[PDB]
Amino acid sequence: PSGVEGAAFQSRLPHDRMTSQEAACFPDIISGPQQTQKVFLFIRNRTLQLWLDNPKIQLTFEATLQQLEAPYNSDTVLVHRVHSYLERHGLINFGIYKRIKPLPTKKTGKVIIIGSGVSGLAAARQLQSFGMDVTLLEARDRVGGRVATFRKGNYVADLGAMVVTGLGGNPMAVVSKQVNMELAKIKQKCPLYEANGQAVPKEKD
Amino acid sequence: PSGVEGAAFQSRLPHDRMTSQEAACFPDIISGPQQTQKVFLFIRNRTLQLWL
Amino acid sequence: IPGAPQPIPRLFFAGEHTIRNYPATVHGALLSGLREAGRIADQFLGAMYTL
Amino acid sequence: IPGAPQPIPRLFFAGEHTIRNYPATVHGALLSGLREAGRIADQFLGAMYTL
RNA sequence: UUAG
Ligand SMILES: Cc1cc2nc3c(=O)[nH]c(=O)nc-3n(C[C@H](O)[C@H](O)[C@H](O)COP(=O)(O)OP(=O)(O)OC[C@H]3O[C@@H](n4cnc5c(N)ncnc54)[C@H](O)[C@@H]3O)c2cc1C
Ligand SMILES: Cc1cc2nc3c(=O)[nH]c(=O)nc-3n(C[C@H](O)[C@H](O)[C@H](O)COP(=O)(O)OP(=O)(O)OC[C@H]3O[C@@H](n4cnc5c(N)ncnc54)[C@H](O)[C@@H]3O)c2cc1C
Repeated sequence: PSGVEGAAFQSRLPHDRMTSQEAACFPDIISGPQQTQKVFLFIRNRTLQLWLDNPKIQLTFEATLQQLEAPYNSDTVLVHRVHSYLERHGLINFGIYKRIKPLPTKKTGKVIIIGSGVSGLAAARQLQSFGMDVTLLEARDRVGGRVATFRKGNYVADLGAMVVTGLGGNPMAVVSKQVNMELAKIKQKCPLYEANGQAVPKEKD
Repeated sequence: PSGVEGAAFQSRLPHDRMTSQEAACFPDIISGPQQTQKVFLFIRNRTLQLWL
Repeated sequence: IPGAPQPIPRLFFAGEHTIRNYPATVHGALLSGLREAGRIADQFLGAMYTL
Repeated sequence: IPGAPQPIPRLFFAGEHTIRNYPATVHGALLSGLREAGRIADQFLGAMYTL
C-alpha cells in the first residue's frame, strides 16, 4: 500500500471498486460507464490521501480541489459530492483536528448520547462538527468507559483497553497522530513457567 | 423484444444492466459480483413479464 | 396520532457490540460512533450529496 | 421552531412538464404521476425494500 | 429545561 492505493487500504476501502455504501450515495455513477467510476475512485482515494497525510487539520472542499490536478479538478460538483460523503461518513475530518471553517453559532437538532466511552465520544465530535447540539450523559465520574487507565504518580496501568492491534487500516493510526500517544512495540518473546516454577524448555513450547 | 428481454423493453428498462434507480435501492447487489446482478435482472425482467 | 405517517427514527445504537467486522475493540467502538453520527446527520440534516 | 431539524419534504410536483424524457405527452403525465406516488410513499411510509 |  503506497500512494492513493494505500490511502484506500488505510481507510479499509478497495482502491479499484466502489462499495455498497458508495453505490447508495452515488447510484448515478456506479450504474453508468466504467470510465466515470475510475474518475470517482481516484478522487475518493486522492481525498483520503490528503487527509491521511495531514490529519492534524481540517481538509476543506476548497483545499481538496486546489490540491487536485486536471482533468479531475475540472468536475467540481463531483469533487464536492465526494468530499461531503467522506466528511459525513467519517473517513476524513474525524477525531481531533484544528478547525478551519469554524462551527456555526446556530445549531440544528438536539441529540442526547448515553455514555462517554469512545463510541459515544466519537459520535459527539462528529455531530458537533455537522452543526448539531450534542450532550453526553455519563454515569461514571470520568470519560473513556472501558478505556480505564490507573494512575499514581507517573506510574500508569491500563485496567481496560491496552493493545492497539495493528496500524494497517486502523483509524487509531490517525488518532495517534493527533494525540500525545506514545505507542510501543510488543516483543513477542514469551517464556512459560510450570506451576513448580521451572521454565518450559524451548522445544516443547 | 420477446420473452423477458421484451418485458424490460416494454418497461423502458435495459434487460442486461441495472439502472441508477435500481442501484439506489439495491446497492448491496450492484457493488458486488456480476453473477448476483444477473440473478437480480432475471427476477426483475421475469416479474415484469408476469404483470405485462 | 392515529393514521399519521412515521418516516423518521429516534433511537440509534452505537458501541463495540454494534459493529460486525470490528467487534470487541476500541477502533470498533470508534467506527460505530462515526457511523451513527453520519446516519443521524443524514436523517435530520438531510444528505445533500446524494442528489 | 428555531433550531429544529427538517428532514422531510411537503410539496411535490408531477405532470407533463415535470418529466424530462417524455414531456408534452399523456404517457409522460401518466409516468410523472407514478413517480411521485412512489416518492411520497417512500418518504412517508418508508421504503422497506432498501434495507 | 416550562427543551428549542
Ligand atoms: C479488561 C478489558 C480489556 C480490553 N483490552 C482491549 C485491547 O487490548 N485492544 C482493543 O482494541 N480493545 C480492548 N477492550 C475493548 C474496548 O475497551 C471497548 O470495546 C471499548 O472501549 C468500548 O467502547 P464503547 O463506547 O462501545 O463502550 P464503553 O466504553 O463501555 O462506553 C459506554 C459508557 O456508557 C456508561 N454507562 C453505562 N451505563 C450507563 C447508564 N445507565 N447511564 C449512563 N451511562 C452509562 C458507561 O459508564 C460508559 O462510560 C478491552 C475491554 C476490557 C473490558
Ligand atoms: C390540444 C392538445 C392536444 C394534445 N394531443 C396529444 C397527443 O396527440 N398525444 C399525447 O401523448 N399528448 C397530447 N397532449 C398532451 C396531453 O394532453 C397532456 O400532456 C396531458 O393530458 C397532461 O396531463 P397533466 O395531468 O400533466 O395536466 P392536466 O391534464 O392539465 O391536469 C391538470 C389539472 O389541474 C386542473 N387545474 C388547473 N388549475 C387548477 C386550480 N387552480 N385548482 C384546481 N385545479 C386546477 C386542471 O383543470 C386539470 O384538470 C395534447 C394537449 C393539448 C392541449
